Amino acid sequence: HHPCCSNPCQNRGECMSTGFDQYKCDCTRTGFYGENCTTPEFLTRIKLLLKPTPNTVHYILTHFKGVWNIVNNIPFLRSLIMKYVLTSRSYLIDSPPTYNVHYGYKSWEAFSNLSYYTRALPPVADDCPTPMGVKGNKELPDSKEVLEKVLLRREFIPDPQGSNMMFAFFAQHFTHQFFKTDHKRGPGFTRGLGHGVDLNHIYGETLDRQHKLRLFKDGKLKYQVIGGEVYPPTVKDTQVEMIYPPHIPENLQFAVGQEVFGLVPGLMMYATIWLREHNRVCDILKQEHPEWGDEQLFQTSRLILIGETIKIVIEDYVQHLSGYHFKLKFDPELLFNQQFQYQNRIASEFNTLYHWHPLLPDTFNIEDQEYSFKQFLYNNSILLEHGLTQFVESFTRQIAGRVAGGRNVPIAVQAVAKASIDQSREMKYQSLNEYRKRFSLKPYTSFEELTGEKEMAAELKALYSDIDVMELYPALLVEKPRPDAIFGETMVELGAPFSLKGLMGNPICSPQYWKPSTFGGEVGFKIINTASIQSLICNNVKGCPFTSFNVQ
Amino acid sequence: HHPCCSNPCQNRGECMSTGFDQYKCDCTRTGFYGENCTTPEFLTRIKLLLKPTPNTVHYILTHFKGVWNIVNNIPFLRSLIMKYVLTSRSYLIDSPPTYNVHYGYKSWEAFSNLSYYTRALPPVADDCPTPMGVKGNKELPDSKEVLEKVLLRREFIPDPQGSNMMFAFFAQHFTHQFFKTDHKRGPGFTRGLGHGVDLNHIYGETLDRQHKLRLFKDGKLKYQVIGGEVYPPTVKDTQVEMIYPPHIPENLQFAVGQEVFGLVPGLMMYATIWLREHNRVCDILKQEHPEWGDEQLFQTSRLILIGETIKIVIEDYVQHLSGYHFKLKFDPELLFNQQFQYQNRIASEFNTLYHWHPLLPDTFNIEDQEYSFKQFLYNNSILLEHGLTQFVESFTRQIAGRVAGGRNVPIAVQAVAKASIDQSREMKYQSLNEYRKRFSLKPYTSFEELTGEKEMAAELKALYSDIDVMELYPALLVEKPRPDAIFGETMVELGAPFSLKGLMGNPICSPQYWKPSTFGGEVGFKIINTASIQSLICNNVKGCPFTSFNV
Ligand code: COH
Ligand code: COH
Ligand SMILES: *[C@@H]1O[C@H](CO)[C@@H](O[C@@H]2O[C@H](CO)[C@@H](O[C@H]3O[C@H](CO)[C@@H](O)[C@H](O)[C@@H]3O)[C@H](O)[C@H]2NC(C)=O)[C@H](O)[C@H]1NC(C)=O
Ligand SMILES: *[C@@H]1O[C@H](CO)[C@@H](O[C@@H]2O[C@H](CO)[C@@H](O)[C@H](O)[C@H]2NC(C)=O)[C@H](O)[C@H]1NC(C)=O
Ligand SMILES: *[C@@H]1O[C@H](CO)[C@@H](O[C@@H]2O[C@H](CO)[C@@H](O)[C@H](O)[C@H]2NC(C)=O)[C@H](O)[C@H]1NC(C)=O
Ligand SMILES: *[C@@H]1O[C@H](CO)[C@@H](O[C@@H]2O[C@H](CO)[C@@H](O)[C@H](O)[C@H]2NC(C)=O)[C@H](O)[C@H]1NC(C)=O
Ligand SMILES: CCCCC/C=C\C/C=C\C/C=C\C/C=C\CCCC(=O)O
Ligand SMILES: CCCCC/C=C\C/C=C\C/C=C\C/C=C\CCCC(=O)O
Ligand SMILES: CCCCCCCCO[C@@H]1O[C@H](CO)[C@@H](O)[C@H](O)[C@H]1O
Ligand SMILES: CCCCCCCCO[C@@H]1O[C@H](CO)[C@@H](O)[C@H](O)[C@H]1O
Ligand SMILES: *[C@@H]1O[C@H](CO)[C@@H](O)[C@H](O)[C@H]1NC(C)=O
Ligand SMILES: *[C@@H]1O[C@H](CO)[C@@H](O)[C@H](O)[C@H]1NC(C)=O
Repeated sequence: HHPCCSNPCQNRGECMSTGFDQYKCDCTRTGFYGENCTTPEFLTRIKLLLKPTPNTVHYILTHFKGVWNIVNNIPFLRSLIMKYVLTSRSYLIDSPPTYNVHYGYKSWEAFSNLSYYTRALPPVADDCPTPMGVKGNKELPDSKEVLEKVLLRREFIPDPQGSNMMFAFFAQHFTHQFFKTDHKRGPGFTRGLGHGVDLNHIYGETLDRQHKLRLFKDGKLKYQVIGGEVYPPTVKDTQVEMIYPPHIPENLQFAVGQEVFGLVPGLMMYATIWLREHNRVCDILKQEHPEWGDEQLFQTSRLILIGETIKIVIEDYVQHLSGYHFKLKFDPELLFNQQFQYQNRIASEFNTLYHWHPLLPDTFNIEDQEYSFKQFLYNNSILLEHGLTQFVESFTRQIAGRVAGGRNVPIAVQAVAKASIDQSREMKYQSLNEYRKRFSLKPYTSFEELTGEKEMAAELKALYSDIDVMELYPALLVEKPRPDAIFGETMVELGAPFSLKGLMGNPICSPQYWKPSTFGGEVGFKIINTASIQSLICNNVKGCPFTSFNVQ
Repeated sequence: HHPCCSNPCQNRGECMSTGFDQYKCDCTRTGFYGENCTTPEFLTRIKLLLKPTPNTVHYILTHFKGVWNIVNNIPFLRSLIMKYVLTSRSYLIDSPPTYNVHYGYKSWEAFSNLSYYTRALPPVADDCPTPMGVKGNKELPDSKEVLEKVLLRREFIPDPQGSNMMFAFFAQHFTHQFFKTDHKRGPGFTRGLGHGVDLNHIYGETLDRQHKLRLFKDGKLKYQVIGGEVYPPTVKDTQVEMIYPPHIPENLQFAVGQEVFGLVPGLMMYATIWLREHNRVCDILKQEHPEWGDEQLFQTSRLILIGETIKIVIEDYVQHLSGYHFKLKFDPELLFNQQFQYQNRIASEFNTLYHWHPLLPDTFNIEDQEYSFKQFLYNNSILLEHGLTQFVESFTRQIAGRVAGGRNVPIAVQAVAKASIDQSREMKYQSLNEYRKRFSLKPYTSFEELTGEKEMAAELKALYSDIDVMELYPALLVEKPRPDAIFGETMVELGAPFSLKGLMGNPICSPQYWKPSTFGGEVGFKIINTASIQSLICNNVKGCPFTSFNV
């Protein structure tokens, strides 16, 4: 078997076989040396002694509200702290990207082929004696057993951070522009070739789909008006392919950028909101530029909405998730004197960690109604019946589920949760502890340390035998949460660097793009730099209902 | 018409229409302000006070041979100077890229669509009163007249830098991996979706083609043996599509990564050499790694060859072009403490400026023969008859033409030269002087200043009227060359930033790739770092004939 199977090289050293039974570690720029890159250099030793843990930093950021109130209201300090936040999480992602499901060594095929998700850790070699390399049993535990024992919801566990359904559906809508698994090829392949925030879930992945969705007047997207309300156009009107069961009425077959968004009214709510936002921005730009044609109006509005998206994601969405008292800031300028690569490749593991199915409630409560999963799926008539105003009001008030802490995956989606485990295995993912080390975290030394409790930890000990072969996906959903938090440490520490790269790596954040003229002038630039989840709803939903990512 | 037609915004300021009859300039980060971004900020004044011109910097680098000999022998000083060379040429290229032939404004379509060549300057708007904007006549001079008066060769003008046929064919072979115009779509579109040094001209652009070219044993590429000599396989053997005239016999239809390389025997020479290089590196890696399979051997060899290519291009090719006494260095580590984007998009203007057809001789002289263009083209039996060793020996001694200085485009390729002008106009290229300012060069104030002589200048004045509507491409071929040099100022100052971006922008130059393990360990890494035009030939050509890009 491959001599690197045991993952002998530490501290980001790279393993290479040098014969049938021998390996060499490449310790270049790791700050360590010796056979396994475990002997620290002098400066590294001092740097390690001075580095606070993620849990300590989290503590500081979630306490001393008095201090953060001063910091937030002093622009120079806020920018300084945000610059720290951005740069500290930056160095953790390979960019240009390296490994993928088929390549555990760097290659031009892995670099150049955009159809792959990239990989933060190489796959376990095909000939390793155990699924995780050399540790553990010949087989991993039955995925159904892991699922039922420690993942499935017994009783609904609410998010103590107060995340609502506006948040849950934003997460699903937003991420599905870049997590678009090519099931025809396999779980390691993506259909989102833009690899980030390109708003293809609104505009379509291909030029052909985009043009079918456009009005070709005033830069606008096609639409219909049902009972005086603007909705996306239909499949029949556009010839835009969507996924719908055969029994869905023609006018309820809405066509949008992402083919799967007819799946739930929660996604269609946001699809409709963003469609309206695009056309509203078109109106503004037409007023500013009566001399512009349809093509420039369309393209400029798209860039503006990309900006709006990144703004909202950082300052509202991530802000909410973080629980920080410090106010995070979207400001591309903070990186202009820093070293940063304006590019991104979506990581398979980023997709995996983002399977936040515990967010889902047992029922979807709109107005006076409480809809089951069966009633809610593929049912746009619910959206039209209640209207967007009621949707916002109800979703803002409805609590979402806790993601970490265990046993909160709704039974309705048990198959999807099982698929996350099975596909992790197909893609030959390394263990939880290997991923912890890859992101500068201390490996867990017991199952009890992972969960912070006794019962689930005992089930996992009996299932897996060794903490060193515990798997990433199930660990993220059973991990002990931060105090009164939605997530454990591992979720935040892997998630945040991937998120940063996807957000700040966008071309619009680069110096040659981050200029008023890029966005049709100061008016267009202002739309971006003042966007909020509240202004989004206020501008595009009748009655301007209050909204938030938290129930409060 | 478009209010930006006159290109009012100076110093990298962006023009935007604000109503039918009005514009506004965006002066963000240009170091200037005011309506047209022409009022310098204080620090900019001090910068513009100290900054030497490209001409004086060239002088310094091409004189004081004694001082440079000392400098070249102190690694720290050599590193420091090479770092300056790299970083000064950096800020000039938009990366991530911006404009293209269809987009005079930034758009997601322009950013995300890799089928386009990008544009260093946006196209002139479709409704502008004159081809260049507002200046000059309603029509540009007949391109046939421009070609005949100032471009076409009378007497052959040899390159005073002593560039040879090894250099001319290397230039053609190397650049045709990233200049691959998609004629089906138009001159502003490319088939080279990797946009740089990916060696698709050896391995194929698509995975299907690569797989047809590969042996699937020992990481190797398919080949044939003719008279004990290794050549590329046939179209018949591989099912790899190539461009050949119908009369070319099956045995002479060589299959290589780039579809057009069978059309010129000098291109097939390098295709053969590099194919041999790949299989040689496979042999070396296989004895370093007896445990490795075909796939890893192949992929690692490709990466090594990409590194060899960049090494040779900087240290032999650009070195020769530059005429510098300073020894240029390929060292990715020089940028590790610098702000630099490891990405590239091929610019249409880079393609345009690389149309060095004055380089081509009147005849191709191999051994005792002198082949006309008609005899040379599509004729790979010449390669087989003479052999690679003779090709190298002959091409090493045969001198190429001077590119700048005017009147040196061989008659045989007059239609291609005319196409370069016509396609520049089709793509709505801005003027020579607009491009000069874009690259921090002073505009030319007269045709005489451009050419450094009287006769061609007078012809161009009669054809164009105003120096400010002179076109970029013909200007590069008629421009006053540097003293005893192959090129003038505009060629170098536009060419060098596009070049170093394509070379250093490659992912293998990034910190996570630039490590011995990426290349199979220290042996594979050393192959890259010791590669030269001479070693390429010596390792792969019977007899190890002597070679270089000069003489
Ligand atoms: C962000 C949290 C989140 C939520 C709230 C959510 C809500 C729901 C939901 C109820 C509204 C249902 C019925 C499903 C059902 C599915 N989910 Co999500 N999912 C979520 C995160 C994800 C992610 C991330 C993926 C991977 C997408 C991919 O790779 O295509 C996913 C994959 C899936 C897939 C298979 C991928 C595909 O074919 O596109 C199904 C089916 N699911 N999910
Ligand atoms: C770098 C120097 C160089 C040399 C030595 C060279 C040598 C030769 C040569 C003799 C061996 C012949 C017969 C040709 C003939 C041609 N060249 Co060049 N070419 C060169 C640089 C280029 C470049 C660059 C292009 C554009 C390639 C593209 O865009 O596909 C080109 C394009 C062409 C075309 C396509 C026509 C068009 O409209 O662009 C023809 C035909 N030619 N060339
Ligand atoms: C990016 O990587 C993908 C995975 O390798 C690749 O898809 C694969 O493409 C190859 C070659 O095009 C297909 O193999 C085919 O080749 C011959 C036909 O003569 C047969 O042996 C096979 O049956 C098959 O038809 C693979 O099927 C395919 N693999 C998949 C879909 O998983 C993409 O082509 C790569 N993309 C780019 C741009 O290179
Ligand atoms: C580098 O790692 C290797 C293999 O992981 C180490 O070898 C192990 O050493 C430990 C001692 O703590 C033993 O428990 C194992 O039996 C060894 N495993 C194998 C397969 O050799 C090696 O000692 C490490 N090298 C250094 C210099 O620390
Ligand atoms: C900015 O540039 C514009 C256009 O080049 C200048 O306006 C022109 O100036 C010339 C000479 O002064 C006039 O003859 C034209 O009538 C103007 N053309 C126009 C307005 O389209 C303008 O002077 C420059 N502005 C500044 C502040 O220097
Ligand atoms: C990049 O741009 C080109 C030019 O617009 C696109 O090619 C066009 O695609 C449309 C719609 O599918 C076709 O009707 C035309 O035949 C194409 N025009 C051509 C060939 O010039 C191309 O699809 C774009 N690439 C991507 C990935 O969207
Ligand atoms: C570095 C960029 C912003 C800094 C973020 C700082 C702290 C983040 C705090 C909590 C984030 C929690 C989980 C992250 C998981 C996915 C990221 C979601 C955002 C996205 O889908 O993109
Ligand atoms: C497209 C990516 C590939 C990069 C292209 C590589 C080489 C092109 C070579 C030369 C371009 C034309 C003129 C500049 C040449 C010599 C001047 C010295 C350059 C320097 O002192 O720096
Ligand atoms: C409720 C959703 C399906 C559950 C599948 C039952 C599998 C048995 O799982 C058991 O569940 C018990 C109750 O939570 C736990 O106390 C045990 O530790 C666990 O083994
Ligand atoms: C020795 C020829 C040098 C060219 C000097 C400029 C005059 C060119 O004259 C033109 O030359 C073309 C190519 O020969 C011909 O196709 C044209 O018919 C001819 O008019
Ligand atoms: C869809 O929603 C409507 C109300 O809008 C409801 O009457 C119906 O039961 C739902 N359809 C299904 C199949 O559950
Ligand atoms: C091709 O070259 C050979 C010399 O090897 C010569 O005999 C033949 O005439 C050439 N063919 C053409 C069409 O010029």
